[PDB]
Amino acid sequence: GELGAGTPHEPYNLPLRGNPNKSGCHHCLADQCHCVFFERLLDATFRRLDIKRITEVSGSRHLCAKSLLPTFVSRMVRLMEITSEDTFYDLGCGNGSILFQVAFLTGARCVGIEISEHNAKVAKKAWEVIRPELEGSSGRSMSEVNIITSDMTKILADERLFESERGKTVILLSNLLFPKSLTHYLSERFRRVPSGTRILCFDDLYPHSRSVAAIRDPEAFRLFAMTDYRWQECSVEWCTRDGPFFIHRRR
Ligand SMILES: Nc1ncnc2c1ncn2[C@@H]1O[C@H](CSCC[C@H](N)C(=O)O)[C@@H](O)[C@H]1O
Ligand SMILES: [Ca+2]
Ligand SMILES: [Zn+2]
Repeated sequence: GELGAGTPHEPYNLPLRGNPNKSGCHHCLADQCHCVFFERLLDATFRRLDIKRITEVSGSRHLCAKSLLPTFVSRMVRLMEITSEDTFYDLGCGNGSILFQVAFLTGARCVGIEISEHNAKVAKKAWEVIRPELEGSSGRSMSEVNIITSDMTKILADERLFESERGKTVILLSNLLFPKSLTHYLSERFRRVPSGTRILCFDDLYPHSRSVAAIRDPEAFRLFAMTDYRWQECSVEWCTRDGPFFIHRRR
């Protein structure tokens, strides 16, 4: 039900419904969803936790931990075709909210990497509270959620990472406020992940809006199928309006 073409000229976009679906959601294509349930459960979890997310750090803009909201995640699970056989990596996982929802909706193994020691601790403690609640509410056992406290560059420096997954790999990179050197580093490293891997980014790893891009970087076009999207209105914490993001699929 997505509008547009997925090109720079006509990115894929999904207007909000005027009226809610059966589950109260204005965002999802499906008539039923879990977005409000996750909205409410996450808020109760973080409210009960004694340790709180550090959303911003004055002086270190790259540490900003504002969230992709549950409505964004429900759409992302569909757009990136996340299955139970996939492994989902949130590079910069913040409070872990994305991991918790992807695990619940897909059954995929979920790995978060976070440089903030405090927010990594928030994420780990929140998973211990929310997992039983998800499991009791749904009657299903949850997949594994592992939180790594590290600069992601130290983890990704291992060329063997991702390789055993045979492309059953989904990577989220919420890098709007990452330093350009980090996004550039990631763009080099992701050229070498296996075929089938799907990568979502906001500051584009492989800029492709200009006609000359395929002449400037033909390798990028040989290695990736590129699709442009607009995030839905009111689907990201830091902005009520829409904006661009990109999914790169390794050919
Ligand atoms: N080099 C690095 N290694 C690991 N995490 C990093 C990092 N540089 C920035 N980050 C983290 O990346 C996060 C981006 S905010 C994204 C939060 C979550 N993934 C969501 O989308 O809702 C921040 O928490 C910040 O601390
Ligand atoms: Ca490789
Ligand atoms: Zn929904």
